[PDB]
Amino acid sequence: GRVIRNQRKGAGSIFTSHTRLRQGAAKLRTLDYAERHGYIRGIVKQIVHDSGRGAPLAKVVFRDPYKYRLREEIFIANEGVHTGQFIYAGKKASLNVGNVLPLGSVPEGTIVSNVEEKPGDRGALARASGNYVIIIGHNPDENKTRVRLPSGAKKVISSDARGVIGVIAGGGRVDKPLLKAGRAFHKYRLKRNSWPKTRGVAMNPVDHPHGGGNHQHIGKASTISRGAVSGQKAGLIAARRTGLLRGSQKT
Amino acid sequence: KALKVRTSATFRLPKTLKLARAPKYASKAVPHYNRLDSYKVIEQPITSETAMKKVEDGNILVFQVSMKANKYQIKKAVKELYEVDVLKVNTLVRPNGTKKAYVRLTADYDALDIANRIGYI
Amino acid sequence: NPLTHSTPKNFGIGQAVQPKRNLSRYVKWPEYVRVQRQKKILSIRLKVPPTIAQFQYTLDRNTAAETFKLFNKYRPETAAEKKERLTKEAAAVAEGKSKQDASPKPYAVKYGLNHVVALIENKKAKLVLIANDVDPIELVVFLPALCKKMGVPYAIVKGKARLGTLVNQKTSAVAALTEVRAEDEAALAKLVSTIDANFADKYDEVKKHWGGGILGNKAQAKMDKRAKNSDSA
Amino acid sequence: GAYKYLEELQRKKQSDVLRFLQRVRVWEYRQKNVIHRAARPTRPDKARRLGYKAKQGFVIYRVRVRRG
Amino acid sequence: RPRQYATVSKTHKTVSRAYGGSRCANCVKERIIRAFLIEEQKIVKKVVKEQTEAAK
RNA sequence: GUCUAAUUAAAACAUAGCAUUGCGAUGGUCAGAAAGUGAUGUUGACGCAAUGUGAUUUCUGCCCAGUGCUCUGAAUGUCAAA
RNA sequence: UAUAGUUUCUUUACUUAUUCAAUGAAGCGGAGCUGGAAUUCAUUUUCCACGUUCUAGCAUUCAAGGUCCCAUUCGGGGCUGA
Ligand SMILES: [Mg+2]
Ligand SMILES: [Mg+2]
Ligand SMILES: [Mg+2]
Ligand SMILES: [Mg+2]
Ligand SMILES: [Mg+2]
Ligand SMILES: [Mg+2]
Ligand SMILES: [Mg+2]
Ligand SMILES: [Mg+2]
Ligand SMILES: [Mg+2]
Ligand SMILES: [Mg+2]
Ligand SMILES: [Mg+2]
Ligand SMILES: [Mg+2]
Ligand SMILES: [Mg+2]
Ligand SMILES: [Zn+2]
Repeated sequence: GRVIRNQRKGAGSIFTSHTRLRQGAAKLRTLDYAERHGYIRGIVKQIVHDSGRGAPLAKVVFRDPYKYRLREEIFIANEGVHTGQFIYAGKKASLNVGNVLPLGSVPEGTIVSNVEEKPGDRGALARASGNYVIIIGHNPDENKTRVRLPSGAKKVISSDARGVIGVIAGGGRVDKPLLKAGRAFHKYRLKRNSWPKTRGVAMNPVDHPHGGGNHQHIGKASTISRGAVSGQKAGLIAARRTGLLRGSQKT
Repeated sequence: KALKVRTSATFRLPKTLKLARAPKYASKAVPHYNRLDSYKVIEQPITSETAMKKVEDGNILVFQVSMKANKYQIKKAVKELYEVDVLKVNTLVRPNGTKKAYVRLTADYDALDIANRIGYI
Repeated sequence: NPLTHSTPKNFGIGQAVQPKRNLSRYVKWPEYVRVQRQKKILSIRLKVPPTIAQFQYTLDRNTAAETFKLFNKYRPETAAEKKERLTKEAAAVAEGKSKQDASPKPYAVKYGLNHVVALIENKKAKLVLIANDVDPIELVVFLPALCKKMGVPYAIVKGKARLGTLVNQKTSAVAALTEVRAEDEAALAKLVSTIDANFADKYDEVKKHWGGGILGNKAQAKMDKRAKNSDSA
Repeated sequence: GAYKYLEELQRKKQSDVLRFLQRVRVWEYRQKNVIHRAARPTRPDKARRLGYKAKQGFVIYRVRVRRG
Repeated sequence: RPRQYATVSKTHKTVSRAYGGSRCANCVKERIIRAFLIEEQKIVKKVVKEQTEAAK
């Protein structure tokens, strides 16, 4: 047969991301000395829109403690953050929206975002519009913090890991219908080439496993094992259940 | 003893004594003569009626010129061979692959009077 | 005096760009530097087997200065003095007709590894010096055992470069005295008495003891803290 | 001579001394490049067995090749 | 245009005030006021702490 | 809106909307002969990937025996090399 | 049931192999000074900190100061400040 569309995205020719109008990677500041012994102050200069991204970015300016210089940093803006706001980042910083405290030094129930899952990765969990991580508890010995992620998963991560206090801005974005193929087209014009989507069952069997037939039908089960190979995985991979979700997830 | 103080965490290649060549023997044993002298930048004049009209009217000499020669060389070669001061040089590459130089002399000299000295008019 | 004031700068965390401090501890060194440092680190974090660390115990600097003072009286001939020696010998071959014995018998330090091993096997060696800095150590790991088997006093001394300075080379890796003058045989005996006590008479017990197993600062401190937190009562 | 002892010792590769020394040299050679100049041979007895002589114009290169 | 600023005189590219051809007059006023008042309040924060430490 | 350039412009495809599935990064999907190699990813679940149905309205009933997928592991089950 | 020995497996520990990540490899580890808590049962046990949070300002010239040298002169160096 022929190599199928999902196999063909890994080569990354026309499927790469369109990163022209992106302002940079939204990373936390490097964890150098001040953010693990005291705090460092920076200032929000502007909240800008990032192409390919619903959440706005904040350009925060800090000072270099070792050279006369004005290193700038690109944060994902949390809801309530404004221009001319002083951001405080570090161990001994105050529990206020926009600060970059560690997770050990916040109480339980605290709402944070852009959380390092490992100290020094400079930005992970809860980065998208409206998303946040909840702190649940602490293990001060075995210095660890349990957190609820937006998926519902519970995760144990280092107390030295950092997070921005508050909620990522842009919430409520998926509540509005697009109404238009064109609105979806402009959404995906700046992300990557993954739209429009042709149904495999509307194809020929050379092009897709679900292709073929004198009626449009999948034929075999659309539930594919995890131990299937590239070219077979087209459907519902490793589906524990299937169908309309009737009740609580029981997680 | 004690150790050196280093105010940067970056190690750079030290500056070492770079020797110059005075080696043992020459590369080609005879310096080539001037690859492009005044008798090779100016090949011959151009005696088209169009070009001879430029001589009488514009005080402009029209020369065939080496494709390797530039305006500096053309000016210097004219001043050398014909003992004339030059005002401007204009160059084109003809459709036949040769180079044509329009040399405008100063008002003191007459292209018309030095062309028949060169031996053409 | 009234024109000058005290500014002093607060080099706290969020203030006053830091001054030029000695970052000698944080340098990104070249890879050959890191190789030659982490190698000596690794050769002592590992349990060193006694045939190595038969070395690691070297001649004290005082008796080492003494034995090098001795060996420096018995030094080989340089090219210049060899050249004039053989000019004298060529002159004597014509005028005196000596049987190549116009020059006297030489007393010199015996060097060369294949030479010295043979001297030890034939029991002609009186004293042997062995370098510790040999990069293939298998060249000398067998020499203590051999000197012990054949009854030769050996001393592991610091510096193949010192042995080379002794013998008009850069490195020698070993040296030996097989014949000594009567003016210094007494000092040679005084010296062997001190050396056999330190190397040959302790061979059977240093052959049992494994070396290495040594930790770093940040790990020895973490072990000591754990101990004294466990050893409270 | 020493080369005989070297030869019979290099054959005892699973002895404690030689497996320790292998354990160290395999690290130091892994830190260096895939191909690199060696100042002198690690095994001079073997080298001169194979033809090496300690005079000018003889060279030792050390090279690592991926296994399997 | 940027390269044409090299052909003109300094008077055409600046005004005679601090931060002249870079910052606005009112922005300069604002940062002057801010500097003066924040340094005065730094002095005040200093003497408050100097009072408390002598007290306790 | 799109397509069989040169016999088929359509009810086919796409679409917004709807639903399901996998994945919390030592990860999911995909690539590569290999790699101190890659796309997604200048990404982080309001995300990415894989499917199906196909605006709105009104509804989406019964069957887990079969084929699949998934979840459990104390076992007189079977079960390779070493 | 306990042994001096040989032997498989499970659990745990170490770090130097290996692996991951970051950095223009900047502040690690230990100890000590200083403050606070601290109960001391002799004399000190420890544990916490050990310069910055009204403000869209500024923070750069081996740092001013202090102190010791040189050879005063134009200045120059060291320690401390740290
Ligand atoms: Mg497309
Ligand atoms: Mg079809
Ligand atoms: Mg097929
Ligand atoms: Mg089909
Ligand atoms: Mg069909
Ligand atoms: Mg032209
Ligand atoms: Mg002006
Ligand atoms: Mg057609
Ligand atoms: Mg038609
Ligand atoms: Mg359709
Ligand atoms: Mg991946
Ligand atoms: Mg079997
Ligand atoms: Mg670093
Ligand atoms: Zn302004």
